Amino acid sequence: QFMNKQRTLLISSRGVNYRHRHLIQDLSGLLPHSRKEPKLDLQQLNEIAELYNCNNVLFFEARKHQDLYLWLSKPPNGPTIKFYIQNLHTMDELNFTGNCLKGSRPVLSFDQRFESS
RNA sequence: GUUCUUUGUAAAGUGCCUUCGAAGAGUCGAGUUGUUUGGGAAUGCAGCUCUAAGUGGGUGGCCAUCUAAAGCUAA
Repeated sequence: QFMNKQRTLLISSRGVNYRHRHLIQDLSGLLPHSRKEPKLDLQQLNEIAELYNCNNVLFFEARKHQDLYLWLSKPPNGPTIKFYIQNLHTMDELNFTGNCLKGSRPVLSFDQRFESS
């Protein structure tokens, strides 16, 4: 079979938007190994990881229809990156032209600077 | 203002003490199709398939604030 196996739970908070909903569209369709769930304090998530039996968890917070915090972990052990997003450009813009076949596994470019911390 | 009628163990009020002490469901809410929103898009609504709780629930930053699903009301 395969060495690497993941599944990710997708749940955001209440007070959704088209910035939000556009994002859950993209990211939900981007993770073919992910499970997608209704939206919902801080405890129950790792337990939902027990119910749907999921090894990757993330969460989208909405404060005043502004603050989007992404909580990030792999339950129950995590650890978590609490996160905040700004200047969101989803896939849905006119100047992003793409049409992508579904479910693919990308290739990730990233900088070597990360390891510096 | 004058005058008549006041009635029956008739109401009501205030404080202290003792026993008690109910709070609105096809709703709320969930997914979705529309529709609108300057509110960022269901924000609000309508439809559909599903549909709760009682130291609860809503809304918002451990905390604060309020009590939905019934109703009247002059300037």
